[PDB]
Amino acid sequence: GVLKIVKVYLAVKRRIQPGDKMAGRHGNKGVISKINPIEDMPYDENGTP
Amino acid sequence: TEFLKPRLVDIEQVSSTHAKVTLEPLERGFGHTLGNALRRILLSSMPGCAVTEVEIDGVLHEYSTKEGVQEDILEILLNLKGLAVRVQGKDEVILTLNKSGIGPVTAADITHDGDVEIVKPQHVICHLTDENASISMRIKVQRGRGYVPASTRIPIGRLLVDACYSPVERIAYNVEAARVEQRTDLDKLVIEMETNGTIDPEEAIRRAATILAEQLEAFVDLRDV
Repeated sequence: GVLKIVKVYLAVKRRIQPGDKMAGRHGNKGVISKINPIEDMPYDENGTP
Repeated sequence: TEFLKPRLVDIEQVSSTHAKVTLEPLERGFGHTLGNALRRILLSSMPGCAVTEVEIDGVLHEYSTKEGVQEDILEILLNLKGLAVRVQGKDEVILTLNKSGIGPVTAADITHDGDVEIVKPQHVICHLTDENASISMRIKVQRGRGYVPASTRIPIGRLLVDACYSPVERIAYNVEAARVEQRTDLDKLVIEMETNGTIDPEEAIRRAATILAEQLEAFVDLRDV
């Protein structure tokens, strides 16, 4: 029945947003609340957040 | 009653990459206050010169691969995102990188137009495996602020890269005592910072003072209801 079939490949680069899900290596399930500024985060004495 | 005003008593370029500075005199409480304020602003919103657009003649779309270059196009773009530039007068400019032959490819090969200044010539973009395979590419870079991804602002050959308008990465501050000065409880504030090298410490801190002041001008501007 078909005379010709055409497929097309679309790339999408999805980075991150609130609600996405990630975890480590202990079953530590976790969704992400809110991407937040570097400046709101805590940091050590040497300043690295 | 009075409140002695500090001065930028010291700037020192400890390394070609970065520096440290000092403010003196400061009195009790103001130390951590101004420390957090300055760190927050000096991390939050500064000028930038992040690369904006990249064109390559042989490239149709990003996710292809050119012959004679070992790494992916995307990896090359990420290396470019690792680039840092300095410009003085023009908000925008186009940089031109043309080179062929086997060997590494760092920023040193880009055209060296006057205001355009490379801060990290040693920053490698890629490597080339072919004696005759010329990467020839145009780089639109303009100023900006903060972080502008491609999806926000949004030609087929013109490939878009997210912006990273930030010249600094690490900031910290320390309070300490000053000399006797005929008056104790005087506080020296030492501010340590790490930058790619595209921003002078004095320029950054002066801009921080200006921006925070005009924010406080709103507190000065408090009127009516």
